[PDB]
Amino acid sequence: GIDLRWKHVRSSHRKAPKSDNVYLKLLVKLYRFLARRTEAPFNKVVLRRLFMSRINRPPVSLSRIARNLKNGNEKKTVVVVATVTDDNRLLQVPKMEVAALRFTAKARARIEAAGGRTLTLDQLALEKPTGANTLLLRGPKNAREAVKHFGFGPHKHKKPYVRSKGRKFERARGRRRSRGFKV
Amino acid sequence: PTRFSKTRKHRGHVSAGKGRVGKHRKHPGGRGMAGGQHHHRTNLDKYHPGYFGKVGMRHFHLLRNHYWRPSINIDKLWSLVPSDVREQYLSGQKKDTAPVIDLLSHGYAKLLGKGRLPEIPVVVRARYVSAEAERKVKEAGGVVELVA
Amino acid sequence: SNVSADLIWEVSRNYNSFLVKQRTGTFSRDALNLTNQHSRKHAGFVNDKALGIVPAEKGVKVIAKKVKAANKPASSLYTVTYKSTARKAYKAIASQAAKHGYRADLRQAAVARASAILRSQRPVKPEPPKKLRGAAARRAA
Amino acid sequence: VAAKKHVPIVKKRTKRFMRHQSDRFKCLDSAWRKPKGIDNRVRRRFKGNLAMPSIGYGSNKKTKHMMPSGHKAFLVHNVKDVELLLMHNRTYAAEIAHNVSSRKRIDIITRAKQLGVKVTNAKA
Amino acid sequence: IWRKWHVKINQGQKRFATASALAASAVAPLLMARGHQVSTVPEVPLVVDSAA
RNA sequence: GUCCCACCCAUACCCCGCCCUCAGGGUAGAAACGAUGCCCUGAGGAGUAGGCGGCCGUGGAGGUCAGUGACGAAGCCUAGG
RNA sequence: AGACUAAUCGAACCAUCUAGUAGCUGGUUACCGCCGAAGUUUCCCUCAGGAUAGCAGUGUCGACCUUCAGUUUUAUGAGGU
RNA sequence: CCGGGACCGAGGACCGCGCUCUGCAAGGAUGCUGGCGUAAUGGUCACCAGCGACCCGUCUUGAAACACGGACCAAGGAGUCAAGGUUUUGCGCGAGUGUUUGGGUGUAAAACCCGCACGCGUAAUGAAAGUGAACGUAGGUGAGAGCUUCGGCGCAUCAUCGA
RNA sequence: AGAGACCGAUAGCGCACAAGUAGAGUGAUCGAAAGAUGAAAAGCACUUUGAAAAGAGGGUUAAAUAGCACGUGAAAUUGUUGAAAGGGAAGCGCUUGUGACCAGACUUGCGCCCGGCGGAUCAUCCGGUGUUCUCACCGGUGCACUCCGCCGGGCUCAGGCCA
Ligand SMILES: [Mg+2]
Ligand SMILES: [Mg+2]
Ligand SMILES: [Mg+2]
Ligand SMILES: [Mg+2]
Ligand SMILES: [Mg+2]
Ligand SMILES: [Mg+2]
Ligand SMILES: [Mg+2]
Ligand SMILES: [Mg+2]
Ligand SMILES: [Mg+2]
Ligand SMILES: [Mg+2]
Ligand SMILES: [Mg+2]
Ligand SMILES: [Mg+2]
Ligand SMILES: [Mg+2]
Ligand SMILES: [Mg+2]
Ligand SMILES: [Mg+2]
Ligand SMILES: [Mg+2]
Ligand SMILES: [Mg+2]
Ligand SMILES: [Mg+2]
Ligand SMILES: [Mg+2]
Ligand SMILES: [Mg+2]
Ligand SMILES: [Mg+2]
Ligand SMILES: [Mg+2]
Ligand SMILES: [Mg+2]
Ligand SMILES: [Mg+2]
Ligand SMILES: [Mg+2]
Ligand SMILES: [Mg+2]
Ligand SMILES: [Mg+2]
Ligand SMILES: [Mg+2]
Ligand SMILES: [Mg+2]
Ligand SMILES: [Mg+2]
Ligand SMILES: [Mg+2]
Ligand SMILES: [Mg+2]
Ligand SMILES: [Mg+2]
Ligand SMILES: [Mg+2]
Ligand SMILES: [Mg+2]
Ligand SMILES: [Mg+2]
Ligand SMILES: [Mg+2]
Ligand SMILES: [Mg+2]
Ligand SMILES: [Mg+2]
Ligand SMILES: [Mg+2]
Ligand SMILES: [Mg+2]
Ligand SMILES: [Mg+2]
Ligand SMILES: [Mg+2]
Ligand SMILES: [Mg+2]
Ligand SMILES: [Mg+2]
Ligand SMILES: [Mg+2]
Ligand SMILES: [Mg+2]
Ligand SMILES: [Mg+2]
Ligand SMILES: [Mg+2]
Ligand SMILES: [Mg+2]
Ligand SMILES: [Mg+2]
Ligand SMILES: [Mg+2]
Ligand SMILES: [Mg+2]
Ligand SMILES: [Mg+2]
Ligand SMILES: [Mg+2]
Ligand SMILES: [Mg+2]
Ligand SMILES: [Mg+2]
Repeated sequence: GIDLRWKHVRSSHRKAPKSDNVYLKLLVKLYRFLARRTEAPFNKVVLRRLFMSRINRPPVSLSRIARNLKNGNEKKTVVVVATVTDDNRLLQVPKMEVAALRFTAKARARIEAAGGRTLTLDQLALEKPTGANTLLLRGPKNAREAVKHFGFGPHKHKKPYVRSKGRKFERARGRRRSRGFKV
Repeated sequence: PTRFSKTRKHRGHVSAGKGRVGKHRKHPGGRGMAGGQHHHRTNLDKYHPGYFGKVGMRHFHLLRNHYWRPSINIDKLWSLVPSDVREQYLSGQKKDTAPVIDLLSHGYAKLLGKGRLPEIPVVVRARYVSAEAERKVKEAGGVVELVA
Repeated sequence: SNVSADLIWEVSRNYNSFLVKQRTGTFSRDALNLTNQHSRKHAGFVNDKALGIVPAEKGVKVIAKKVKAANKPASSLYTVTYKSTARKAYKAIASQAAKHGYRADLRQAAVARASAILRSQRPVKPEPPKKLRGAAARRAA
Repeated sequence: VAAKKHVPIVKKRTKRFMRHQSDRFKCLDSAWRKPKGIDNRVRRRFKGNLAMPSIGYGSNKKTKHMMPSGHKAFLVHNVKDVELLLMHNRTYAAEIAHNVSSRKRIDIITRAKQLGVKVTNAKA
Repeated sequence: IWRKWHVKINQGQKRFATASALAASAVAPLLMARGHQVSTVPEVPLVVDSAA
């Protein structure tokens, strides 16, 4: 006997991409070498963020970039390992340079229209191997329809599963004291 | 594809993953929504609060065409004009000419106001218009007139 | 560009027409593949620079890949026939593979294959007749 | 020819792990099957009964898949296949498929004698 | 007879795949690696001067 | 009934060899690699109901081995390997 | 006499609805590897049955914050065996 | 500090730590010698001998049971399919997305092309008539990966106070 | 009339065959089993034994190990021949012994020197061609002490099994 609580316990984080993209395999080899043989934590962070799934890589917008391009950050490099989407609300787009996994056609058009330049993760590794003068960004993880249904219960104010919406669907007993009780 | 399914990993194992004492019989507990008030009450009140009862007045022979009025906010108002002219207006080369946007031709009836508007006069033709949207259009130099 | 040797290796990494996979090991029946193994290092048809050795009627035949004419396969091979001497062919192949930085890591395999080909062209000695151990008593009658 | 020097080969087992109760009924083959009975004595590892196959019987990586001579088997079908063993004559040995004709069998043997590849089944 | 025989796939992915196939049709090593015999062709994008 | 010496053996403890699982490191101005590879170090291995992963076979379809065959394909028997 | 009505009668025989329903008996097909339980809370014309909470597996993400503990010590409260 | 006996030999150019320092017992066995080169060593099968070993499947707190099914062999033999939901993995586009009801064309049940509407999403709340999302650089406070001119700026997310 | 990622004689319609047939029930109705010699019957003339059926010879064929019980002919069960065990069961696991049978490895390789023999040019040089543009090839020149094979002798090294 040895008196252990856990044995042969596995890891909790991904160690290899589930996608079979060949170009993504090349990028993973490149950043695995950079992260192994570079002191910058930026390489380890980007390498891990390359592992993430689509629901763990939400899109970021031009408006969200312009939000973080203030208070002295107009000259830094924005790094987003995700898709980048144009925003219809923003009428004037400032001048910036962006390195992202992929861009939408209209977002790319407006970036090159304003006088910017669109990079690629390989060009980013070629120009700034250590990630100097950069800021990383993420999208809103919890801004998903499925998250509103999570953990439903009494006194939690979540969203229920209904096939339609109307006065005949739910409400009634348990939602007003006029019919029994409330939640 | 049947080559990848869990029923093949159960070959050689008696009871096929359904248990020995509980033998996966035909229909234990009833069919469908049976027992809503008797033995499935805990599920139907922890989840789906509001299944039973009547609320509100009833309507005979509802025609949904009487209640058709899609709406568009004001921050997307400039998105209706084409890109080539929009960039000209935003850049500021006209200084003497204003566009008149017709919401009905694009399929909208009421103009709500949520965001901000640049200081360029416009004219909007809508079936309905909000009070705050009217105020913002007035402070932007424009005017809105009902068209029916 | 969008295509490179690494990409071609990625595409043909799992399965290709030259692969012969079965139990106890995997091999490759490729003309430009030395040692007949399946690996990125020895895959001639994907790398930009590669070597190949084929036995001739009397001596060795050496083929190499010309990087300048990749898109022209009819004239992208440097061929030469060695039929003078074993040592002279050894020196010529070694210099051809390790003097101008053209796959210097394949020098040992390139020379070794030529050695095996020359070893396989000599006349064969006659194998001695087999003996019997337990059937000798039966054959005594 | 002889193969390269290697560590001695140990088998760790020679018996065949026969199936329980296959020596009393003719409807059961001798291929091993895992018993799923609730009160099987073999499944419960009672003393004095048949053993069960485990991952602890595996062989060393150096001597895995190699016959007692020292080579590794390779199935061939014609004279073009045996030429793949040009660089491997101290590690691999050829074996002709059972459906090859006598003419192609003697062609394979003739080529293999020049290349020095050992043939396990040639006396035919 | 009412099992799902045919399938529906996006036209964008169909067009992506046929463009990928055209792009992969200009690489000679893939031509050899697919079992073709192209050891005696001058140019891998073969073009004929409208003789047919 | 009490005390004191020597001696026998478990799948228990100590040392060594081998198997698998888990965990931590090294490998490109590439003389380079089934990079899903190789090398170094440490710990662990019982199990019904049940959960997950990897692999072996059977009938058909596409591609490929320019695959085997009436000088004998498939099938069957065989205290022969 | 609940007797007889083609060896069938306390409601004949033949085909269909019909693969009638069953909280109840019986069975449920190759291999290896890793993890690994419960007969207990609440409600039900409920007690040979279900939902609900609990125990378990798999897929993860953010830290690696340094965080925690079926444990000891010191200071200070309650109890009616 | 001197004897006697047993089991084992993993690794495969040098690198390191040391000593009694022309060298060594110091990061894992080498040297000399004998017989035989075949049934000798080794493997399969049958039998005698020493020790061990109750019949499978199943319900059950408990089965070798005086609990049930099983005389023997060959072939057949049991979680499938459709519609509608839900979470997770891969892929395309992205504030938009979906060609195939239909039309054009065709080497013809294949492939390719075409367009008005329409479905879901972009705005909610009330039984209903109805109304309808910026005081602030789209707010303040405590933690936060990362970056930095070293002062600070602070994604995602958690908590809290406000609009 | 044209087709299939459909089934392949216990399957597929109940029926691949004189199948809604044979057969059962007074009747309404119920309802099977059963494909394959060989390319061509060339389906064994004749002799002999026998009451007959049959047998042995002898014939056709590539084959009668295809003979109208006819392609291939497995298991349950049975006969003969060969080997072995048995004092109220048999079967099985670990480890030797006896008897029967058997797969591997081994039979040398490498290098050097000396002599014999046959050779045919080695280095060098210049002309042309290709190329990784500096290395290669081809055309001629060499001249015994170069190179290249064969044989005999010697030497060193390593190579099977048990100790
Ligand atoms: Mg009321
Ligand atoms: Mg189980
Ligand atoms: Mg059961
Ligand atoms: Mg159940
Ligand atoms: Mg074995
Ligand atoms: Mg039990
Ligand atoms: Mg590792
Ligand atoms: Mg242990
Ligand atoms: Mg286990
Ligand atoms: Mg198959
Ligand atoms: Mg089938
Ligand atoms: Mg052929
Ligand atoms: Mg055969
Ligand atoms: Mg009575
Ligand atoms: Mg009667
Ligand atoms: Mg009655
Ligand atoms: Mg009836
Ligand atoms: Mg049924
Ligand atoms: Mg465990
Ligand atoms: Mg009640
Ligand atoms: Mg109960
Ligand atoms: Mg029961
Ligand atoms: Mg008291
Ligand atoms: Mg009391
Ligand atoms: Mg008391
Ligand atoms: Mg010893
Ligand atoms: Mg000796
Ligand atoms: Mg013996
Ligand atoms: Mg006993
Ligand atoms: Mg009981
Ligand atoms: Mg039992
Ligand atoms: Mg009893
Ligand atoms: Mg019973
Ligand atoms: Mg019985
Ligand atoms: Mg069967
Ligand atoms: Mg579905
Ligand atoms: Mg639409
Ligand atoms: Mg920090
Ligand atoms: Mg501040
Ligand atoms: Mg039939
Ligand atoms: Mg039959
Ligand atoms: Mg039938
Ligand atoms: Mg027949
Ligand atoms: Mg006769
Ligand atoms: Mg007669
Ligand atoms: Mg025959
Ligand atoms: Mg026959
Ligand atoms: Mg018969
Ligand atoms: Mg027959
Ligand atoms: Mg028999
Ligand atoms: Mg016996
Ligand atoms: Mg007994
Ligand atoms: Mg001489
Ligand atoms: Mg001459
Ligand atoms: Mg000359
Ligand atoms: Mg010359
Ligand atoms: Mg001369």
